[PDB]
Amino acid sequence: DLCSRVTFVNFTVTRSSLQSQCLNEVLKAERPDVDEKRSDLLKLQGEFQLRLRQLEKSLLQALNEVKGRILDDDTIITTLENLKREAAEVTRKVEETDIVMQEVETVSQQYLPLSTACSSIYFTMESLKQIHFLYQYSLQFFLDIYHNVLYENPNLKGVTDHTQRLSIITKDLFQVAFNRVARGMLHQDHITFAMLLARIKLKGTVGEPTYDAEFQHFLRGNEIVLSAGSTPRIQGLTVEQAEAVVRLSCLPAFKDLIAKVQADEQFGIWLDSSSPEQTVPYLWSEETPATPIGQAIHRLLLIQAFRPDRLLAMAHMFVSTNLGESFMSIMEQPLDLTHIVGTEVKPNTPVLMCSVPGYDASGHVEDLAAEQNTQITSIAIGSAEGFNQADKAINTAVKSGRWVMLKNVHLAPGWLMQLEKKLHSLQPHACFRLFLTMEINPKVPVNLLRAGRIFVFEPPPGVKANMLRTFSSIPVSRICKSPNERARLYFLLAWFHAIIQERLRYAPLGWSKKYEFGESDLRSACDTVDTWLDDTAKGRQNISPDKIPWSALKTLMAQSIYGGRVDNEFDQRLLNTFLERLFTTRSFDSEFKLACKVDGHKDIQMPDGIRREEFVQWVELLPDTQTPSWLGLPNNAERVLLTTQGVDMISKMLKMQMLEDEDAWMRTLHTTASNWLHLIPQTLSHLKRTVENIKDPLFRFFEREVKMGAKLLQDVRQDLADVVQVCEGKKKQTNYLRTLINELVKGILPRSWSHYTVPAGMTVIQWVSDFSERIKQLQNISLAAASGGAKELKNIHVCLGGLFVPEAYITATRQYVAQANSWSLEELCLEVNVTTSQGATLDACSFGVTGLKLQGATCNNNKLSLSNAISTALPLTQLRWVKQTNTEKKASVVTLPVYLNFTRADLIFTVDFEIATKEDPRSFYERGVAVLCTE
Amino acid sequence: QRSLERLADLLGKIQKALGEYLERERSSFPRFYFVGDEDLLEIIGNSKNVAKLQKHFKKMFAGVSSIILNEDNSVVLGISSREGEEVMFKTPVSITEHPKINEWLTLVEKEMRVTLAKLLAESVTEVEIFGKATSIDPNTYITWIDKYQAQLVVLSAQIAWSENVETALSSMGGGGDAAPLHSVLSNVEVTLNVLADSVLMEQPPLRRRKLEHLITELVHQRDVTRSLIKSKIDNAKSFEWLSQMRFYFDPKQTDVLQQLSIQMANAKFNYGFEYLGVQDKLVQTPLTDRCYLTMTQALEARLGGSPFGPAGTGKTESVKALGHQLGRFVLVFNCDETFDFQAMGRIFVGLCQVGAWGCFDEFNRLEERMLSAVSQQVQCIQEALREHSNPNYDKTSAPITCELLNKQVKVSPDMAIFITMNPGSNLPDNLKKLFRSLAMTKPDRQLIAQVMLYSQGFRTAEVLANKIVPFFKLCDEQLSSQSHYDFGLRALKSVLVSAGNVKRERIQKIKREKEERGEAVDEGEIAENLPEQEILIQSVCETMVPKLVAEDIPLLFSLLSDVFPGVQYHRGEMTALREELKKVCQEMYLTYGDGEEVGGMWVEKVLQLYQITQINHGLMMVGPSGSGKSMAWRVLLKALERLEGVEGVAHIIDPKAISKDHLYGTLDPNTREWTDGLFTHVLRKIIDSVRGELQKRQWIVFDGDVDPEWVENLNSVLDDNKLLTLPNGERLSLPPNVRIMFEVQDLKYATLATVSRCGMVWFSEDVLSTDMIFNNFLARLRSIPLDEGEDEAQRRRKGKEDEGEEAASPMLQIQRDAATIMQPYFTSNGLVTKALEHAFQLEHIMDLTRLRCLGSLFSMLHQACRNVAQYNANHPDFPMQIEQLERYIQRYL
Ligand SMILES: Nc1ncnc2c1ncn2[C@@H]1O[C@H](COP(=O)(O)OP(=O)(O)OP(=O)(O)O)[C@@H](O)[C@H]1O
Ligand SMILES: Nc1ncnc2c1ncn2[C@@H]1O[C@H](COP(=O)(O)OP(=O)(O)O)[C@@H](O)[C@H]1O
Ligand SMILES: [Mg+2]
Repeated sequence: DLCSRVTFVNFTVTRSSLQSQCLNEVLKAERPDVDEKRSDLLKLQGEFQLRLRQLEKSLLQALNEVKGRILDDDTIITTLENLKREAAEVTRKVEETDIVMQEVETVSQQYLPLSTACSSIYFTMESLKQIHFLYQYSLQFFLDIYHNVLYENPNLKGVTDHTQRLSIITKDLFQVAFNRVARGMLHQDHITFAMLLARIKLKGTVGEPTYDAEFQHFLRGNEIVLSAGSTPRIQGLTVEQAEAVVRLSCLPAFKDLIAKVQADEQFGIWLDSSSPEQTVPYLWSEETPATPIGQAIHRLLLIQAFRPDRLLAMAHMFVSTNLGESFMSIMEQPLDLTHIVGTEVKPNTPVLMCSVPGYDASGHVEDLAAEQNTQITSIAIGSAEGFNQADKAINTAVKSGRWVMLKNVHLAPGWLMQLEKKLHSLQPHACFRLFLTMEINPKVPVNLLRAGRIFVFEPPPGVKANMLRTFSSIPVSRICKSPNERARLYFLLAWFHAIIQERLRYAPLGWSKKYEFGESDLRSACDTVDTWLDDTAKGRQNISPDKIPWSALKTLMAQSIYGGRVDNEFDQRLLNTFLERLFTTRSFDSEFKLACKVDGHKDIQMPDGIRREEFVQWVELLPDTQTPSWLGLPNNAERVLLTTQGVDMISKMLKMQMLEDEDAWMRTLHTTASNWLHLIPQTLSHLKRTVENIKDPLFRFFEREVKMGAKLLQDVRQDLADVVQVCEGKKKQTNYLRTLINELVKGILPRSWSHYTVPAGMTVIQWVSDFSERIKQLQNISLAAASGGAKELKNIHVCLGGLFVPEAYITATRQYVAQANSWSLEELCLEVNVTTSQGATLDACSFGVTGLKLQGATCNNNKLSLSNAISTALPLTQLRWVKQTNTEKKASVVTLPVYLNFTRADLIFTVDFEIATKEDPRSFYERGVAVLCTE
Repeated sequence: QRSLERLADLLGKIQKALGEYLERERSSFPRFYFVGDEDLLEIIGNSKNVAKLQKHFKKMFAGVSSIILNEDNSVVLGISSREGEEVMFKTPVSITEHPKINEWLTLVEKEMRVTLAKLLAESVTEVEIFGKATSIDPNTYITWIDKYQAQLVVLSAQIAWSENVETALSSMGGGGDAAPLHSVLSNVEVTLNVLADSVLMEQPPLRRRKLEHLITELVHQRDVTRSLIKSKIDNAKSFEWLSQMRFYFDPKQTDVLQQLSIQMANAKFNYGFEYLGVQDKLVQTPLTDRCYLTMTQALEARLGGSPFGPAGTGKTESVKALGHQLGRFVLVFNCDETFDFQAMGRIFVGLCQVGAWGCFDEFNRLEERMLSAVSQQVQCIQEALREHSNPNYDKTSAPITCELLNKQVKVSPDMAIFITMNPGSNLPDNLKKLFRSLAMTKPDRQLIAQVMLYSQGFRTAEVLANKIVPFFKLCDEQLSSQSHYDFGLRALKSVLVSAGNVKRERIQKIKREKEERGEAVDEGEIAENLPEQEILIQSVCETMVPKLVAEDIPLLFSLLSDVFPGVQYHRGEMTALREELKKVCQEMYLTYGDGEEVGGMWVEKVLQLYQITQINHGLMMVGPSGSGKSMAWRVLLKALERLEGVEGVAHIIDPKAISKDHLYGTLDPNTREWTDGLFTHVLRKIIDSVRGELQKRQWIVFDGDVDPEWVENLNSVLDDNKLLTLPNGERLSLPPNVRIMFEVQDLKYATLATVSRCGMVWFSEDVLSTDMIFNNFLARLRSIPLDEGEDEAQRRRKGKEDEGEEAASPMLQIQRDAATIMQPYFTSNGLVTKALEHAFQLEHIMDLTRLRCLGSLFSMLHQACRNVAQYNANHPDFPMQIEQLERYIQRYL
């Protein structure tokens, strides 16, 4: 009804609308001669005719009232000549309704790719919301960028050629857009935005091909599935690289890659090189000498296939060779806030700035105000009196031209909403800037993010920077207070805090989860050390290193300060080993090694000074190089983090391709539904229940699991049938059906399908693949059990990864052997025996387990050793339940957690392994050795 | 205008003056913001009759249920606990002498503090006397235990152990001679042996509670001493000993408040002497020791506490236990659709005024607006707390205050605030910088079971606990979980308590048997030769098998055999009750069995129901429609009446057919009078006992589905108090003859809090067989005529054989012939059973029900024999021929 009773007007923005807007703006702005010629084209109409008829009306008004005086001074003939000239002029304009139109059409055709690039850049900027909730950019923001480029360009000075002006304005537009967007953007996404801008400019430029197939493979090369057993073995490279080559071989220019890499001899020194992106070899097949951009794309595909940890570096290189080597150089520099706040900030737009939790940005603006000699008032937003103080401060400063601090405004989204509503309808002073500081939270209003000049402040990484920040935050007098060993204890605590806080960055290897080891924990640890040192010293100037309460500090920092948030026993054990290694009397010796096996050969010797200034000097003299061996992590942790960032960037830019490119979803849904119904299995068979098989624990677990799994399979098959019925159009949908269809289209995992344990943030394609693997395993075990009975079920090898609750599987086998040997469950203990042999003889108490993986170590003859491999594929693992005898704990025994997946969020059971060499169990815990049921 | 404005100002000023007087009273005694002002005003108005005030004393104090009155209720005699434990003032204070409520209440509180401090000094003196001796007299031990209240006894034991080990440490002093440590450990071991021998005999319930508390404390003390001896600690300032909670008693202090100081790790706490009645003592596992250390450090740093983790791990219970060990009154704030924003401000003002610990149980369940509001409130009061933490502010003159209800409120540093969270989420972002966090990921159920089972009096506890804890974990893993199942730590504690009670009953039975025959009675001799595994298994069976689905009983028994090998349970035989039940079943036209027969499942189910109604005073029945729960209830009542000679009276009440207000009584807003509800009126009737119903037994069924909206009145009946709280304020008790019941189809909409207060019996739908219902229908056909109406229903009170009524009407003969001819079609594999089984596969317009189909069939066969009767009435010449009856009944069937 409301549709029918009103008429609709759409002042909406789109490709064609913004294209015409940018074309009109650029023609009105930059080109003067055809600017005047095209304004004269708008003057082809009757503006002069209206002026002449107004003059004629005035003359007619001055015509009737006459008594013989119209022959006054022969001045009317001048107006007659003027009107005849105007009539001839508009007649000539009418006659020239084709030549001038053709000229302005050619001139506008000279400026078509520029406006296409403008439209593409603005649409990417609008599509930036889906990457992260913080990225909210507006049409007014893009027009501010465009006006700043077109009008206030310092490059355009002294240039008169129109082609040179076009090239300068295009380069400046791209650079200024990237700078302004990336200033308010996290560091992990600068490369993503630069890659999008490089793609936009590559599409908009002439003389270069599309590389559409190359881009499609670069984005969704992992979406295609390879047949099992179809990957051959190639020397000089690993299994995963072999399937990467197999996936890459589908391209027409990459057919002979296997032959080339087999015939290549110098491949090892490049594959093991530190920077393969500098000396990437020649492997792409071509018929003509390719462009630098084309060879950059080909080598980028090669790097992504071969060494994914260098994907970030090679994407940086491609952006450099596509848009300029100095394109990203602005971001690798300190912020020039002065120019931004003085020029590019509108008086009614508040300077919005954001930070990660635990980090502030008020000091930057305090320094800016100090160097700009402008008075600014600090107001803390935490209560109603704070609200009133903010109100009075802003209504004073809007007239007085001052600056207003509004600290931690993320706690009041309603106040932020009404404050933005106030800011929409005021007239500000020429020097009034409102600085809003808050942490990155999703509760900040989206329209407030849209209507603000956003900024992102992050703490730089590196242990040197972390300890410098810690020593700057800690006042000098607190460390300077007696006794003199307090400085050494504070240095130890700061090193430990930096070690754990930057061990967070390498999750899940550094910790099982990302705890919040922020500034409050640091303050609590400092207060604990202060109190215990005061109690021990009792005002003495010097105390012995042995009399320090090492046990008190270790236990308190392990259980109360840092161990309070630690919900994992193994992370608690790692914290315990850190504290035992660091907080001890041996630390005060001159020969104490603060980090052993750094870079494999050297050690970070602990500074011998007894002063805060000496410790700060040692921190400032720390080498800028840093490896995970500084933290205790293995040296492959940086490569793992880099390839995680690479796949994250690939996924983020794939979100851009499926949303910004819409020239639909039903057509792809047909193929996806048919393919899923293809590779998903047909049906499963239940196991027959007998009075003798009722005592089988795996039969009981099979009954429960296969009841709920037959429910899940019938739901999945029926929902896929419903999806393809909607695809063919003869079936409608309910709310549940349309939400499921939308989730399947967007790739979000169906919640009703997902009620068993799966890794977080995982894709429906991988869910279909590993769920079909689980169903295949279930079909195999059902067929074997039905064919043979329950006697061979003890000897059947079961993979822990394919089981739904392998914890229940462990309980099932322990109660099975307990029932077999008529023993209490407490009188049973687990012993692990990794066997490299295939199908070894199994005892009555031995079981078969496959699919296990070992992280950060290697297993040889049931004895572990430190290894530099990321993950080792364990062979058939044996689970033996021996009686729990009164056996003492060996000095070379280690308990390893067995997490189900790589996220290490769930725990199943623990194993007991020996040590081959005399490697420290503390070193094993520091490296973070764990067992994974599936990779 | 002026006349109305004068009244507008005057009435508001009078209300403000009354509020100012109330606030002056709350300033004279800080405990006063806790009670609502609308109730405090009527408290003031009824200061002479404090019978109504007795209900508000539960909110006034921690565990003081009521205050003892004189014969003329003008001088207070003392205070009673929730069960009735009393403490005596040295010089009782007269309410007549000081009529001001604030004055006499603060006199009561101060004199309570000083008198419990004095008796605590006497307690620690006599416990020092006990502990200085190598052997202790059990009679003197029990005399002291009954002489002094439970919390004071536990605290005296803690102080004595702490001073013993402290003197041991100061006596070695670096000498390295472990003789005093070994003597302290031997003393604790000897006392443990003596008290374990003592708890085996029959004791009063309060004595039993004290003995459980002292074993729970003493096992922890012994374990701490053993760990310290293993660690070889030679100095009293080592952190291995400093991490344990030391109790420092100073009798030389003139002020009683600063007499007791409790220090763990670094903080120097002070005991706030308050009466707690009888509480629950938690076992000091290493997890709770770590929790105590972390919360003590947090309170020393004047931050907050927030133990996050899964529910049912002991977060709010650990906070409550720490508050009990510190003596502070503890409030637990429910955070599930019971939010009262106006009250919480006054509660926070009272906390700032006196000092009390408030724990927000499951803070993750609130919605955004109240989360933000109470987050702002706790933020401002936490910053007020932290205004005391900074050293740059002086402490000799420190009026630490908070802006509470727009008023400057005095704040004392004694209070504490805790906010329990349940991830799976995190704290609100405006509180993370002020509140510490704890990982309550896993309790030490093995040690909990070991200590509780040892306090029950068991000779061996370690193997039984290390079996029963993985037994419950395995049961939770392998059992198909439903809504009413519970295998948590509370279930473990209840199972172990039931096991201890069963063991004590076995001791009493064997002692009585050996006294009846000729031997020598020796309690320890009876004690050592009993299977504790069999006792525990029997307890598990008797408290869990009734609560279990018929699918899950052999799985539970198989798990029992897997965890406890080589031992099986033989069910006790109840011949007298079985025979009386069979006679009542035959009288009331049912089917009986003796196990694994037709009706055997029903018979063992109702025997289990008798076991549950003997163990507990409140139980439920959670069968589906078609499970026989009410009929089993009635049969048990009528059998028990005939067996015991005690009249059984039933009160069947539909809870949701009538309104909750009409069930629990309706209060009168004006011209105050009490209109009795249904259940409350029945309970008042039996309490009055005009017709002598206290000698007889009464059972009350709430025949209908249970909701949390109407069982909140029955929680105070189903708890251990058995005290029905009413808005009238008068206290109604539950005499032991009353056994409240519940008749529910399912508990899909019932709270686990109401679940935990009752036992349950699951009458599976495969209990009443089709043969069973056919037997009932045929018996009713052969016995009950269809034409006598309700006039002869009262005539049934003659002899049950009904002699001379065989030839009462030909209708009885006709329907007896009908039952005889329909007998062959009502067999186990008969036509009716087969047709019902086949129509189970079909679908109908409504949900098919076995008793619905059977009842319709029985009603139409009743009409068929009525049609035969009408045909005979219209044909007086010739009767109904036999073959014609055959054809008609077969065709009608
Ligand atoms: N022992 C028995 N032998 C034969 N029939 C029985 C027996 N016990 C009960 N019945 C029959 O089962 C019917 C239903 O049992 P009951 O009256 O106890 O109700 P219920 O099935 O528990 O119903 P609700 O869910 O309404 O409480 C009774 O009306 C009676 O005819
Ligand atoms: N140390 C302990 N000793 C005995 N029982 C305990 C102990 N810790 C927890 N429990 C039991 O565990 C249950 C936990 O309940 P509660 O703490 O109220 O809820 P939540 O754990 O969700 O905070 C309680 O019923 C309590 O009886
Ligand atoms: Mg019933």
